[PDB]
Amino acid sequence: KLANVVILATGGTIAGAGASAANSATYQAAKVGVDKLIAGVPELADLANVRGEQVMQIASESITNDDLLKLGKRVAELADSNDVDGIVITHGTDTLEETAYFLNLVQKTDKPIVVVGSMRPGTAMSADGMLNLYNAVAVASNKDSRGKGVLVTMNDEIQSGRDVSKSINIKTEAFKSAWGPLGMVVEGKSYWFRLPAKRHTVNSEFDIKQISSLPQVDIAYSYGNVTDTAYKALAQNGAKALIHAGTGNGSVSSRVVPALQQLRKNGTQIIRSSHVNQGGFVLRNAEQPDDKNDWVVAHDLNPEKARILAMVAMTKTQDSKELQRIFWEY
Amino acid sequence: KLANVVILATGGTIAGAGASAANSATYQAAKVGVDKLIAGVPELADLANVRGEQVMQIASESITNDDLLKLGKRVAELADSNDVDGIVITHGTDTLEETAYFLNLVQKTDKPIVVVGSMRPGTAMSADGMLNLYNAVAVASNKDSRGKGVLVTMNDEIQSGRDVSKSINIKTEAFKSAWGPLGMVVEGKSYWFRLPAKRHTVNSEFDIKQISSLPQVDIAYSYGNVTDTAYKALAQNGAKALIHAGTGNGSVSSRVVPALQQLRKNGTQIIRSSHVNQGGFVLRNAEQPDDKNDWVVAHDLNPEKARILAMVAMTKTQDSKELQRIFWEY
Amino acid sequence: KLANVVILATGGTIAGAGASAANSATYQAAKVGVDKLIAGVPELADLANVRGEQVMQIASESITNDDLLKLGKRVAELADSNDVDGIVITHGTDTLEETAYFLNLVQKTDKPIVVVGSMRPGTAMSADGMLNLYNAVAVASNKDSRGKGVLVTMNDEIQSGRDVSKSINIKTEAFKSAWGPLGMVVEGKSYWFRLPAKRHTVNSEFDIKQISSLPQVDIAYSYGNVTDTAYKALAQNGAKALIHAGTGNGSVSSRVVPALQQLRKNGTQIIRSSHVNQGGFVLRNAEQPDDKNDWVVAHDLNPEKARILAMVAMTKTQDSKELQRIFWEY
Amino acid sequence: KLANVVILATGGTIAGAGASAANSATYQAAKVGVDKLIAGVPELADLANVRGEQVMQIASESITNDDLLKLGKRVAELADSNDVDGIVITHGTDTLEETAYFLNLVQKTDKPIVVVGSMRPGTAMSADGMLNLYNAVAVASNKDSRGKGVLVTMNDEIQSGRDVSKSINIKTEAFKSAWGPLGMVVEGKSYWFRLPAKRHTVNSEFDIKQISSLPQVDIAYSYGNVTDTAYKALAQNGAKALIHAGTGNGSVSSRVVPALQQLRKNGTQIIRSSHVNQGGFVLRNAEQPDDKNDWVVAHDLNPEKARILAMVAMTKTQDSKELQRIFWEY
Ligand SMILES: *[C@](*)(C=O)CC[C@H](N)C(=O)O
Ligand SMILES: *[C@](*)(C=O)CC[C@H](N)C(=O)O
Ligand SMILES: *[C@](*)(C=O)CC[C@H](N)C(=O)O
Ligand SMILES: *[C@](*)(C=O)CC[C@H](N)C(=O)O
Repeated sequence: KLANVVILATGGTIAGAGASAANSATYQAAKVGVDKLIAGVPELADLANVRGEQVMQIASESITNDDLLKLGKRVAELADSNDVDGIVITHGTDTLEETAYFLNLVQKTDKPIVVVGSMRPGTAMSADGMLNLYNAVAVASNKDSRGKGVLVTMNDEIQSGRDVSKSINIKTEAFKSAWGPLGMVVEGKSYWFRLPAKRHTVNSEFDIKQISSLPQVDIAYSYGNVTDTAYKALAQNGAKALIHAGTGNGSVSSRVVPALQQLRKNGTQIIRSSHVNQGGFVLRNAEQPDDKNDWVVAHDLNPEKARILAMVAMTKTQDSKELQRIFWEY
Repeated sequence: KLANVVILATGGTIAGAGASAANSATYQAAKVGVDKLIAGVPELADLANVRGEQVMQIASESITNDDLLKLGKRVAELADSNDVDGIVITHGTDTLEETAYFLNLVQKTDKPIVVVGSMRPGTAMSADGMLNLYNAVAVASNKDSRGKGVLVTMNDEIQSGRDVSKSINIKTEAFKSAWGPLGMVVEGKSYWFRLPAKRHTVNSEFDIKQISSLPQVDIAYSYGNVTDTAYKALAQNGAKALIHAGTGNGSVSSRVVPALQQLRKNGTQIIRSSHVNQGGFVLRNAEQPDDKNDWVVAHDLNPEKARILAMVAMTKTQDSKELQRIFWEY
Repeated sequence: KLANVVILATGGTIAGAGASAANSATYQAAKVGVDKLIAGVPELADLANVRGEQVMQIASESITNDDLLKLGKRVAELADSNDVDGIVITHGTDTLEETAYFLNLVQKTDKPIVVVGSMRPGTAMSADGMLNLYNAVAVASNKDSRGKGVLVTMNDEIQSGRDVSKSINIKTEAFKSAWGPLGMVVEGKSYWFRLPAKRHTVNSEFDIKQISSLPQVDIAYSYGNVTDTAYKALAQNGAKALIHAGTGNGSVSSRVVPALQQLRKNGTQIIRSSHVNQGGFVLRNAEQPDDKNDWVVAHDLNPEKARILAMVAMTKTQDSKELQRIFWEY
Repeated sequence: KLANVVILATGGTIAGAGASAANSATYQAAKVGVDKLIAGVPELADLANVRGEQVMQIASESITNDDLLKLGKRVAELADSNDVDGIVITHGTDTLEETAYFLNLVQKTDKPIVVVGSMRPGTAMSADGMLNLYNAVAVASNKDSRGKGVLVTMNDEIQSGRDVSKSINIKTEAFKSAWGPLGMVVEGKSYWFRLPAKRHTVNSEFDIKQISSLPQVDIAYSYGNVTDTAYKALAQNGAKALIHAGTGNGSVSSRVVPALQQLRKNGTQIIRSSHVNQGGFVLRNAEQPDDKNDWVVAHDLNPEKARILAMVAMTKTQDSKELQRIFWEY
C-alpha cells in the first residue's frame, strides 16, 4: 500500500512569505506551519500517507549546534519506528547543505531521509516549493531510495546530501555538486544514474544516539594580506579545530603558518579546506607539509562541510591520522 | 612592426618546479626566472618584441597590500611609455583573481593588461604554462584587446579580470566566471564573443598614481553556529571594513547582527558578500535591512573580490551610499 | 509613464495544459490564448501598459519557414509604430532558439524584443511561466534593454537571442549559452554584466522587409559509420545549403568528403557545424581544407543556429567567402 | 609485481602531428606509432609493465562498424588472458564516446578498460596527451578500477564510458557527462566519488564473442521546417533503426509523424533522442504517444550514444518493449 512518510518542518523559505506575488527574493522566512504547508499540496495524498510535525520554526542561517542534535535525535526516533517508512525534512536553503551532510553521517538507517527547501517563498508567482515537497515525498516513499544515504530533492534532481551545496544565488538551480546529481525525479518517478561511493548512514562509524554535544569547530577565511588574527581569536574562544578556508589547494600564507603550527602544538586540529569549491580537491602534502606539521586535509569538502565532518569525527577521535582517514572515507 | 610587450614576472606555478615529470600538483612555486620562461617559448618572437622583468618571486597566497601597490605602480609606468603596447603579468593562480581585479580598477589605460598563470609546473608532463604564456602575449599584442579592461588568458579562453575566479582545484580549467568568458585565443588568434558591461581601467574613477596606501579590509566567514568572535577580533585589529562571507544571499545569523550593528556605529564598513560563488548575486534589503543598518551589499562579487573593491573604494569615500554605488558599477 | 508593451503569442508550453497539477512534463501545448495568459499575471499592469495579440497557436517543433516570416513581419510593423515601446513573444521552447536568432538578424530596430517560454505548463504546480512572462514584460519596458539585440528571459536570466540554446531537458534552467547570460532580472529590476559583441538588429545588413521567402536549408548529422545518404537526399530535395553537424571540430568522414565536394560543385553551400555544442568553436581549415574545397565554417553556432544564419545570409549572397565573413560577424 | 597493461592504439590526436609547436588545433591525426607514444612517457614503467599494440591508424570520424568489431574482439582476447590486468585504448576524440560505450556494453569482463585521447597533438606546446596516457595506465593498473565498467581518463578525471561526451571543442576539458565524473586521477593516484548505476560489462546481457555483425542504424536531425526526406532516405538505404535527434524532449514535427508511423509498420525501429544533450532525458509518452505508435525513447542518451545501444540491442531483439527496457537499464 502507501508508504508512511513523516515531514519534519524546520522553517526556511519554503515556509516563508513575501509582500506580494512579485516578491520572489525578498521575504520573511519561517512564517508558515507544517500543516498549512502540507495542505498546499493535495496531490501529496496519492503518493503516501503523510504526517506533519513542526520540529522548529527558524531561518536556517541562525541554526545552532543544539538545533542540529534536536533534529538529528528526532530523526533517529522516527527511523526506529516501524510505522515510519520515509522521512522528509523542510529546511532553509542557507545551511541545508550542512544539515544534510550531518544527518548523512549520524543516522544509522537505510530508510530514506530527504531534505528539501525552496528558493522562492510560497507566496511568490512560480514558487518552486510545492513541486519540491511533492518530489520529496515521492522520493521518500520509494523503496529504491533506501541505502542511498541522505538525499536532497530540488530542481527536479536527486542530489547526495554529502556534497550538494548552495552554489548559485536567487535561481532555483541553486544546489550543485562537483560530482553531479544521483538521478532525477519527474512526475513522481525516480530515475537513478549514479551511486554514492563514500561511507554513509548504515555503514557510518558514527551514531547520533551516542552524541550528547558537538565539539566547537570554526572556520577562518584566507585571502591576500591575510593575518593570523582570526585563527588565534577563534581558538582562544574555545575552537577544538579550525577549518582553514585557503586559496587554491588549501594554501597557507607564509605569515599564517607559524600561528597554525603553534595552534596545532596546543591541541587544536588544523584542517585545510579552500574557497575553490566548484571542483577538484585539496591534496595532502601538496601545498603544505601536512605530515611534518601534523595537519589534516579536507579533500573535496568545502569549509562548511569540512566543519560538520570535523565536529562528528572528533566525538570519536582526537587522532590526526585517523581524522585524515575519516576525511578520505566520508 | 611587431608590437612591444613587457612580461612582468611575479612567481607562481608557471615559474614553479616539481621533483619529476609526473608531478603536476606537488611542487615548489617561484623557482624559475623571467628570461628562462621566455626562453622556453621561442615562438614568442613570432608574435612580438618581448622584454622580461622580474618584479618579485613569490607564491601568490603570501602576497601583501604593498606587493599590490608595487606591481600596480610598475604597470602604470610601463603603460605611459610609448615603447610599450601590451603588458603580460605571470602570477600565481591562488590570488590571481584578486590582483587582476585590482589592476582592472586602478590602471587608467586602454593598453592590454593580461594576467596569466598555470595549474601545472613547467617541469611536469603536459604542463599548461607554455601555451598560456603564448596566448597571453598573443592577446597583449592584439589591437582588438584594447579598451576591454584587464584580461586573464588560461584554458584557451579570454576571461575578464573582474569576475574570473579560481573555482576548480587541480584541473587546467581552474578559472571560471559566472558571466562566461569574453572570448577565446586559438593559434595566436583572438576571438571575441562578449564585451564588459562594468566600469574598468580608462573609465574608472580610481587611479594608482593617486593611491599611496590601501586601508586594511578583512573577511569573516559565516556558517552554522557562527559567533561574532572573528568579526570583532578583525575589527579590533585594524579592519576598516569587514567582508561578511555569508550563507545564501549574504544572510547574517541573528546572533551576529547586533555585533555588526555596533561595529558599524564605530565606523567599520559592513559589506555583505557570500560563499555562494557560482552564480546569482546578493540583493540589497532582501536578507537584511541594509538601509536601516547602513550596510553595503557586494552584488555578485565573491568575498576576496569584494575585499579588493572595498579597499580601493575606501581611498576615495567612507560614505556607505557611495560605496554601494561603486559596488553596483564596478 | 508606463511603457507600451505588446505581447505576440505563438503557442507553446507556456500556453499549454496538463491532466493535473502533478503533470509538469506531460501536457498539451498551445491550449491557452494570449488574453487568458495575460490575465494570469495581474501584476503585469504595474510594469507597463500591455496588449495581447495571438499571432498563431502552435507547438514550436512544428513551426514552418512561413510561420517565421509571418512573425518576423508582424514584429517589424509593431516596431515601426510609435505607440509600441517593447515587444514580448511567447514561444514554445523547442525552437525558441531558432526564432530568437532569426529575429536578432532581421529586425532592424533598437526597441526591446524579448522571446519567452516555459518548461512546465501553467496547470502544473510550481509552473515557471508566470514569472517568466513577468520578467519578459519587465525587461521589454526597460530603456536599458534597448540596443542589446533580441533577448530571452527565463530562469531569472537575460540571455542573448544569438547563442542561447535549449541545452537541458525537463528542468527550468533549460536554456544555456556557451558565453554566459548578459545579466539577470530579479523583482522587476534588470542587472547587466555583459554586452554582445556580434552584429545584430540595428547594425545588421539584413532586413525582414526585403525578405519574401527563405532559401531551403537542411541539416545532416554525422557519427560513426555515417554515409552520404542523408547529404545527397536533402540536396536532391531542393536544399540550397547543407549544415554538416559533424563530430568534434566540424569533422567530415573520409567516405562523406567526396559527396560534399560534388555537392559544392553543383551549387550547394557546405557549412561545417558540429554536435559539440557546450563550448568552443569550429576552426576554418583545421579539420578540413575549407579553402581548397570552398567550404564554410559555422564558427560557434550549433546546427540549428547555423541553418538560420545560412537562410538569411543567402537572401543576400551566394558567395562562400562572404558567407564565411557573415558567420564570423553574426 | 607490477600489473601488465596493454595499450591498444587506434590513431587519433594523441598520435597526431602539427606543423609547429604553436599548432594545437590544426594538425594531422594518426601519424605516430604505438611504441613512439610509449617512448615519450618513460615514467610509464614506474606504473606497470606495458605492451604496445597497433590495431589501426585512423581518424575516429572515419570509423566503421567493422572497426568496432575488430577492436571489440581484440579487447575480448586480451581480457581472457591472465597475462593482461588492464587495457588502455588510445582513440581519436571525435567518436571516442561511441566506442567507449560500445565496449561498455559488449565486453564481459571486470578488468579495467580505459579509453583515452587528447585535444592537442603531441607536437604542440602544452600537449595534453602525455599526462592523459600516464593517467590511463595509472587507472588501468589500479585494482580499484575493476568492476566499474569502461572508463575514459582525460582532464585529470575518471569519466564513465557510458555517458561521457565530447561537449566542448578545442579545450582540454572537451569531455563532459551530465551525471558528473566518477572520480579523478592525480599523480598516479585514483580518487573515487561516484559509482555507476547502469548495467555494464560483467552484468551486461550482451557479449562481443556472440556478435558477428551489427545492424545498420542511422540518425536524422530535427529542427524548424524539417521534412521526412532524410528519414525516408536513410530507411530506403538499409537503416534497421532510425535515431530521431529531436528538438526538446524528443519532439516530432506534425509533418514528420505520419512518415515515422509508416516506417514503423515497415519494421524500422523509431528511437526518440534529442539534441538537448547537457542534461535531463527524453520521457516516454510525453511529447508523443510512444505506446500507440510502438516507438522507443532513448532516455538520457544523446543521438550517437542511442545509435550504439540500438545496434547492440537489435542483435538480440526487435521487440520494441524489450528495446525500451534496454534503454532504461544500460
Ligand atoms: C529564502 C531562500 O530559501 C530564505 C532563505 C533563508 N536565508 C533561510 O531560511 O535559509
Ligand atoms: C600552482 C598553481 O598555480 C602553484 C600555486 C601557488 N600556490 C601560487 O603561487 O599561487
Ligand atoms: C513544453 C515545454 O515547453 C512544451 C514544449 C513543446 N515541444 C513546444 O511547444 O515547444
Ligand atoms: C584531435 C582531437 O582529438 C584530432 C581529432 C580527430 N578528428 C580524430 O581522430 O578524432
